[PDB]
Amino acid sequence: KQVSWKLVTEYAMETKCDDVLLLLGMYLEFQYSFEMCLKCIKKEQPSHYKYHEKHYANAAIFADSKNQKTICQQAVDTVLAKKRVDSLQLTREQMLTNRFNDLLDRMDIMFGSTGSADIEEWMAGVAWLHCLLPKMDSVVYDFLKCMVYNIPKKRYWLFKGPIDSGKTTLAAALLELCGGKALNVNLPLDRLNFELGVAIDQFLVVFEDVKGTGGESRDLPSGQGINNLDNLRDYLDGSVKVNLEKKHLNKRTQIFPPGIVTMNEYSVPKTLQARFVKQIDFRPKDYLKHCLERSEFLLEKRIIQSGIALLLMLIWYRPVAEFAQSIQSRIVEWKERLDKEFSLSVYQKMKFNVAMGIGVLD
Amino acid sequence: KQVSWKLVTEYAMETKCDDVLLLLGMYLEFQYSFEMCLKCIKKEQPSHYKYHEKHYANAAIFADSKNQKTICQQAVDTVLAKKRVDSLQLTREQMLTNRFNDLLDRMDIMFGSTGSADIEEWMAGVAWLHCLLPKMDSVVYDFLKCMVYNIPKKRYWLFKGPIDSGKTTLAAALLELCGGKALNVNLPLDRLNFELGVAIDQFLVVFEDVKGTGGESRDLPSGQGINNLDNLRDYLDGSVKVNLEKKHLNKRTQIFPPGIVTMNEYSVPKTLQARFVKQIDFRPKDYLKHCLERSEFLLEKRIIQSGIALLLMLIWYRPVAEFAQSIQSRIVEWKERLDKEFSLSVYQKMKFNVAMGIGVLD
Amino acid sequence: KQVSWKLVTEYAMETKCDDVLLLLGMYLEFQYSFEMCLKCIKKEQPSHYKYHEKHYANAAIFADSKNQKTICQQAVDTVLAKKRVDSLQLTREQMLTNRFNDLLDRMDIMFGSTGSADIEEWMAGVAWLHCLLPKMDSVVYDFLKCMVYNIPKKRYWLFKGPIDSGKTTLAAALLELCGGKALNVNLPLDRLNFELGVAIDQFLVVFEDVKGTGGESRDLPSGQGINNLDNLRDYLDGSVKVNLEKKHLNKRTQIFPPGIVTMNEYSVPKTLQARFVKQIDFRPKDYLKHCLERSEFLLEKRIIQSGIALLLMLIWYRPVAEFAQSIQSRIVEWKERLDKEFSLSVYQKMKFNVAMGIGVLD
Amino acid sequence: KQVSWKLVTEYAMETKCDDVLLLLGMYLEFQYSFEMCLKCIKKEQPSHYKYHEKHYANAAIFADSKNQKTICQQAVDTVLAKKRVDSLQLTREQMLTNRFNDLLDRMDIMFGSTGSADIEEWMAGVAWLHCLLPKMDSVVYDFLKCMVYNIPKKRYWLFKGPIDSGKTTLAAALLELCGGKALNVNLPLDRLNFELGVAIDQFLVVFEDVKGTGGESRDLPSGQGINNLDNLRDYLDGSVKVNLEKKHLNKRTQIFPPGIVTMNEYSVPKTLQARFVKQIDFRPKDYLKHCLERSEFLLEKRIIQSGIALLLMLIWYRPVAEFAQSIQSRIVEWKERLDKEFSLSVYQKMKFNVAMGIGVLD
Amino acid sequence: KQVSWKLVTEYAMETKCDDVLLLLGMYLEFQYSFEMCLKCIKKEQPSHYKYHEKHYANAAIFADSKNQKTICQQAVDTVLAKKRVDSLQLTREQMLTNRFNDLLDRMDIMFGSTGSADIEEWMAGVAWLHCLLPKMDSVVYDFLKCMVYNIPKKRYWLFKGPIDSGKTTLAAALLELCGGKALNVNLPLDRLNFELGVAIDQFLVVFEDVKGTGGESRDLPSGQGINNLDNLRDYLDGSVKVNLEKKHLNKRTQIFPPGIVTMNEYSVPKTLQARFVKQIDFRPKDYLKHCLERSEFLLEKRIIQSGIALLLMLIWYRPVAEFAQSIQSRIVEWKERLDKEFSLSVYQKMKFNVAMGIGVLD
Ligand SMILES: Nc1ncnc2c1ncn2[C@@H]1O[C@H](COP(=O)(O)OP(=O)(O)OP(=O)(O)O)[C@@H](O)[C@H]1O
Ligand SMILES: Nc1ncnc2c1ncn2[C@@H]1O[C@H](COP(=O)(O)OP(=O)(O)OP(=O)(O)O)[C@@H](O)[C@H]1O
Ligand SMILES: Nc1ncnc2c1ncn2[C@@H]1O[C@H](COP(=O)(O)OP(=O)(O)OP(=O)(O)O)[C@@H](O)[C@H]1O
Ligand SMILES: Nc1ncnc2c1ncn2[C@@H]1O[C@H](COP(=O)(O)OP(=O)(O)OP(=O)(O)O)[C@@H](O)[C@H]1O
Ligand SMILES: Nc1ncnc2c1ncn2[C@@H]1O[C@H](COP(=O)(O)OP(=O)(O)OP(=O)(O)O)[C@@H](O)[C@H]1O
Repeated sequence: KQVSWKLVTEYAMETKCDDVLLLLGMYLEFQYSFEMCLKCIKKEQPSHYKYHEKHYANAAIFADSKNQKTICQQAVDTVLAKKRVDSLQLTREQMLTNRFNDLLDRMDIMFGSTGSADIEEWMAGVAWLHCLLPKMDSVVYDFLKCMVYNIPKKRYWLFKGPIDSGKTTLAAALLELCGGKALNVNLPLDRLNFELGVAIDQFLVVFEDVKGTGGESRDLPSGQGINNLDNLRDYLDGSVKVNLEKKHLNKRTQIFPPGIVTMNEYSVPKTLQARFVKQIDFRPKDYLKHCLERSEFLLEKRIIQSGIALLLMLIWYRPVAEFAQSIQSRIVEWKERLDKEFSLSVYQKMKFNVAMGIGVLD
Repeated sequence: KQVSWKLVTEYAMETKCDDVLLLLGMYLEFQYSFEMCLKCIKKEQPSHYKYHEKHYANAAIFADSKNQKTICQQAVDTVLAKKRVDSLQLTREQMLTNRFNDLLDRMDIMFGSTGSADIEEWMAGVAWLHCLLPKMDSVVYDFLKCMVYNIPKKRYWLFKGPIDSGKTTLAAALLELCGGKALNVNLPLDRLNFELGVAIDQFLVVFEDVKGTGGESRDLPSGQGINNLDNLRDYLDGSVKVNLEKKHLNKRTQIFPPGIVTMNEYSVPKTLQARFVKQIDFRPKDYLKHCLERSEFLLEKRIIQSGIALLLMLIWYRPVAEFAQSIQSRIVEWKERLDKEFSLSVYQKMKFNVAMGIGVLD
Repeated sequence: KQVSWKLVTEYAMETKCDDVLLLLGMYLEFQYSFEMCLKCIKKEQPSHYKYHEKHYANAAIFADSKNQKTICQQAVDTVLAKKRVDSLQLTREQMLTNRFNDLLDRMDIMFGSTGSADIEEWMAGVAWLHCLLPKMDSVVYDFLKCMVYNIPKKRYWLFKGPIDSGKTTLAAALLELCGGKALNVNLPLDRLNFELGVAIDQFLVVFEDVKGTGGESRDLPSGQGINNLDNLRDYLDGSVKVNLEKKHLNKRTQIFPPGIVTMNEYSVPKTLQARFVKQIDFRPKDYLKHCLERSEFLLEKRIIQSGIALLLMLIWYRPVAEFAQSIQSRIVEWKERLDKEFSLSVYQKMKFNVAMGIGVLD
Repeated sequence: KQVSWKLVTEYAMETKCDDVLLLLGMYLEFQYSFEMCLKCIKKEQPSHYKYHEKHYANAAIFADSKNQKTICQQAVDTVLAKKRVDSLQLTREQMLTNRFNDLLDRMDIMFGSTGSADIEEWMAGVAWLHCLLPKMDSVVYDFLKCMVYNIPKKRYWLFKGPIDSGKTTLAAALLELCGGKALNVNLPLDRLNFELGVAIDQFLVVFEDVKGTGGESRDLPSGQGINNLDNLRDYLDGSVKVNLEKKHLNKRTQIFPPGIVTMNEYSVPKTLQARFVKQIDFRPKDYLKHCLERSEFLLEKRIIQSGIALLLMLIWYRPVAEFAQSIQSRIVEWKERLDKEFSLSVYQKMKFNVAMGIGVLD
Repeated sequence: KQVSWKLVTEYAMETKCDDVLLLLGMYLEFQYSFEMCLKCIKKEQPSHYKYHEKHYANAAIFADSKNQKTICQQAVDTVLAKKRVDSLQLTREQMLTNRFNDLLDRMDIMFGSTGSADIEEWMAGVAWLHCLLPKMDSVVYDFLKCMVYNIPKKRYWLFKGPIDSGKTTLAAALLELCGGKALNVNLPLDRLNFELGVAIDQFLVVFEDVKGTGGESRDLPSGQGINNLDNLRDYLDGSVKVNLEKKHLNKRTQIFPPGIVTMNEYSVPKTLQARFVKQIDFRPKDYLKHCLERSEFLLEKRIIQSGIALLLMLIWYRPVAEFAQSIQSRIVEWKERLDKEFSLSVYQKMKFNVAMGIGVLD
């Protein structure tokens, strides 16, 4: 019998796989007999053991085929086609709800019976994040609500401050909570066109550590980053559709997404200042360093920079009414789990431990 | 049986779709059973539920096909070919008539019983816009005339007020009324070839926020936009037919379209200044800002910016005789529908609120 | 039955069509029934209504086909091959005779009863053009004879003078009379290879708006242009074959065509000036301005730009015996028609109206 | 009969071969009759004599085939697909454990009776290396742990010092021990995008000899290398995923791997220094130089720069319990062999010979 | 019957022909009857007259075939695959032995019964070459050893001195002896990437006449070669594998080969001077110039350029025991032939003639 190109496409759609070689590689693993499959018996990775039994008969015939990459390319095109349909037609509030449902699905597995992490350590993460800025939950609620409402010329937030201040730490967490991509505009102007092509159909972008000019009085090395941005004003404004590049494509036309710009304390033009609706002054704090020096499980597990940590913070601090009505059911269950496995006295103690510069679990 | 490539091309033309992945993604939705289709039950997106039953049989066979992107590329080529044929053979009045018809069809959808907006909020839009310039209604009709008559040299309009003065606000609204593209002449002259190539077959160009030099005493930052335009004089003049580099292909030959140039108050070289038929001196108005600070639904819904708002202004103010003969059947229904929903005192009350800087609905 | 590729190729040849999306677009229009086609009844476009009845059968089978763009690419290459053979094997006098024959076919269609032009406005245009330069009729024949004779390094003419002087108007008219292309060598050496890549197999070239240096005391801005032309001497001399280049094709070695250079009062280096046969010293004339301010149909209809006005002038001022013996038959029918529809006193009145700077038709 | 593409794909995965021409050439060597094969009789290369008999019948039919390169491209893509699966799903400890197994398999071949290597020269290498820096086996273990844990912003080590200080020697041995790629960031910005794309799916990267500025007071020539690294800060930080590109590919998005930077005593910006967790200052030593003048075999055989030498140092110095549990059985077997063939006093005499700057084997 | 693709591949293997058009052209010449081929009867070209009679029957079916360039590309990729198997699996001693075998095969033809060359004139060349430097046969042997051992960093030789000193003459002779390529790193810093890509799988690389800066006090013009070479240090050192690229291929990772740098008397950085294991200063000398004015056959037949002359020099001067054991038996037969056809007094008279600046054969 022949290969079913449809059954491959189902696997690609269900695993949301948009890399041709990753799809090829995993579909090849299914060729071996399911009765003995060691990865299935060891339960190693979700995207194998769920699917092998359904796909085995087709994977065996796929392994003989002469067209293997042409099958996978069509299957990957289908996943990209789905994403472009969704990006035009869904409301941004529903896109965020779709993103949260995937993050809650991760949280089920990580803290599950087949779990691999401790919820007490991740809540220690929340306590460290709440110390970084005054009214941390208000800032994160403002950020979500801004990215959902997407008001013209009030679309970008500026994160400013000296070295090792936590601006990247917060940006990276927001960039996993919301789906998005990072962009580096410190490169020269003639490559900039392909670089900005990564924003195609993305919900959020982060421009990381934009180098300025006039840094020499502060010992900061100068560069063209700030000057490249001031050539891109209409990409920031979002009033008009802009023609985004891609390799092996024509220009493709859309509103370029909202985002975060991070920089050191350079000067900024008035023309560029008119685009940023909000500015966050990140401060180095000596006591926050002394905590991490004793509590390194946070960084080895990448806790304080993951989007799962901010979702746990929103589950703790915000009312249920500010989640969209469909996900309120799952959010309520998670509030009951955090009320079960902690107390307010432990959480108040954890914040005190961080502020004292001792170990959070002390 | 085989896929009908003809039926796919009918959907592509009926939905005016010229992106290959978008056509692919939407056509795959039709493979599911029509009797259960939740998107049809919700009547959510027009270009789904009008078509599913007509195309369902062909989508079941397309789902098994091994040629999916090959089919859709030819369907997209057919839509692109129609647009080129039109661009050579239609008169500019027919093009603008076909453009107004498309807008009017969207007005029927937005303000219907399946509607999503209130026509008062958009007539509030007309009241806000009419304050921005003296006699806005007549400046629009002069711009429309100029783009239809396309007289050599007498082709471009210059918008050159100070910062944050509404030049983008009017430019984006005129851009959607007529159809066109924004172009980035501030990017590098060795790739500007592939930027101007976006103007192939288009009706308007807007050259967004052209940077000059010599404004630095007034804090205006330097850039090369003005020097690039002063190299493109034959493109602006529109006497001769110029050569446009369509990406990955050899050049097209055509008259580069008319359009709007937006800039801050830099100096313009005398050689370039002659290319502009008329100039608009925008300014900040503090009362107009405070009106928006209260009437926030105007910004959130993009009401002050969409071409539907200028068309409602044209429907309200101008004599029916200024519109081409085939749309006069539609305009007069909308004139009756506008006089039905509004009194003149209410509209004067809107404009009075704008001049006082209070909310337009107050 | 099956698609016949010969029939598509014949349509492309007869319409002299060399763009693939344009050929695809028009041939698709023939798929509908001939008995009721509005386009065939309205007589809108010649290249439709002449051809639908012949091709209906093939266009119906073409709409079912899966190789549509493959057929059109071979058909366009047949038209491109024909231009290659002609430009290698014809004499330049026969090339110009072929070009005049094509323009007379337009004149038949324009002034025949299905057209829309008024010949009184075109002969007013002839009267207006003759005032732009002294002895204009001699100059056109001197330019034409130069392009037919093509003596080495005596191949280019220089159009020079103040801004707003009609040099582009006359150059664009002379271009349409001859054929040819415009090139903008103010675009950078970073891309200049593909710019001169437009001159392949052309009869005439216009280098538009060439920027010099050292014009600041005359308020002229500087640029690269004159240094690019003075780097391109091997192209302007035309003694030897030069390796012209266009993307996704090999270089083709040929003699680069002769042409017109348009510039303001920049300095021209002594090495470059030795490439020009003669210069024309344009300057503004006040009466020509006040004439166009009133005879405004000239600019709107582009009458002073079109080569049809220059050809109607050559019909008026030159002997029959300057034209080739194959075309003299048509020329005498047109010469009779201009006497039958005018008089000498009417033409004298038109020129005097231009000299008075009033409306030409008065 | 016909070619089995499955048998080629087995050989490609067996030999872990990812160059298409290399695979093609080696598989063609199997076409000749096995009964007489000179390379098999001579045992010259494992990847031949192990595999010829299994593959011969398929190679005989493959040698007739008209599609040979297409077959080999599918076989190579299957091997890149495997690596793409491993890099996303394995732990970094498993990756290193797998890599050590590959090196231990080479040691069995090198020091078998079929192999050419002499263990005394390779242990002479270990003695020399342990003199280059204090506590070398602690430094190596610390580095290996740092690469496994991959802690954000604590990922890169800086090797600094004079000319001929041994920093390249030690980096090359580490780079073989845990497989990675060397990158040249001294070339201009416009080629960096392709060059940085070599890091896709690699465990480790080394930036060799990055040129700075301000060296001229110390005879060191300036370059842009340090400025380029100061633009790439987010690649060094590794907090967020960056967009990496090959030629003729779309981008791959991943965390850019940990690494080593080697440089001479140019100044480092304070923004860049914060990315480096540990700096090693190398120094020239006369006894090491004079020793290498006498034990020339070390340099001819490339012993001091090979990862096998560092693995031998780890086997001799580190406890078994520091190695991963699944290879402790192999390490114990090698520890027994080393104590069987060396005393400590032989090795202490080797180190004394090195400190004396006489020949290691004296 | 059909084309045997295997027989075309055999011919490509036996002629080492790795150009697609050359293979196509030569194989097409076999289609004519071999009974009366004049190139065969005149024995004009070995790659023809040896092979025509075997391939005639296949060339007749090849001449009718429609896939001719597809057959040739597979045949050429088979030769390229053989080279890449060899460059990894052979020892560098075998590579040089294989190269010397190929030169000896030419020499037997050149000096055979169909020989166009005269061994007297070529040994006149050996006499001239041995005068260019002291102890030339030891310089040559020291070079060969250095290339065969390829010791890290001790890899490159520098040829330095005034114009017309013979440094290119010796580099070209050593390049034809070993095989390899010449690279011009004076070309711009971006084209440099594909220029260096020519080194893939090569044995030698020769960098020709690299420009320094700061020589205008001694009439030597500035350039960028020495600044570029100081950026390529990791390629010269050969400690690490480096990334090499060809157009429309991704990078090949290998140790960049050893060889020779030729330069006039510019100053060299300490950083680059540390890479060179030996420097030769060449001085212009009058007697060699006056000899060549009378010994003109040397330049015309390119005798002093040729690796055949250096091999003849090694056969004359060096012991047999220095050559590899498999080639030694051919070396003995060539030593006998030189002692037969030259006495010592003939050769010593030639060296006296060179010193006298008279004709070598005088
Ligand atoms: N506010 C803070 N005060 C002190 N230490 C901090 C703070 N925030 C983060 N850190 C420490 O500094 C490390 C780096 O933080 P991070 O990269 O987020 O800073 P950044 O200010 O965004 O840096 P950069 O300017 O280099 O982009 C963290 O891993 C943590 O150990
Ligand atoms: N005439 C005006 N007076 C005051 N505020 C204005 C005016 N026009 C627009 N606004 C406010 O300024 C915001 C930005 O308007 P807009 O982008 O059109 O200005 P611009 O002058 O074109 O900007 P830029 O200087 O950035 O090119 C609007 O969203 C509105 O809030
Ligand atoms: N000789 C003239 N005297 C006065 N007005 C003129 C003259 N020639 C042209 N014009 C006016 O100037 C407009 C522009 O003409 P055109 O583009 O041919 O001028 P040009 O001198 O070639 O231009 P440029 O200075 O940009 O090279 C015309 O449409 C007409 O209205
Ligand atoms: N510590 C040392 N002391 C003396 N000589 C050394 C030392 N280390 C290496 N060498 C010698 O110098 C040669 C080059 O070593 P290597 O290339 O590793 O040095 P490096 O300091 O990294 O060089 P560079 O500054 O040129 O990049 C070695 O082959 C060895 O002969
Ligand atoms: N040692 C020498 N003394 C004088 N003339 C020489 C010497 N060697 C070669 N010649 C003459 O100089 C000519 C050029 O030699 P060659 O090109 O090898 O010199 P070069 O020093 O490498 O030159 P350049 O500096 O131009 O690269 C030879 O063909 C020969 O005629």
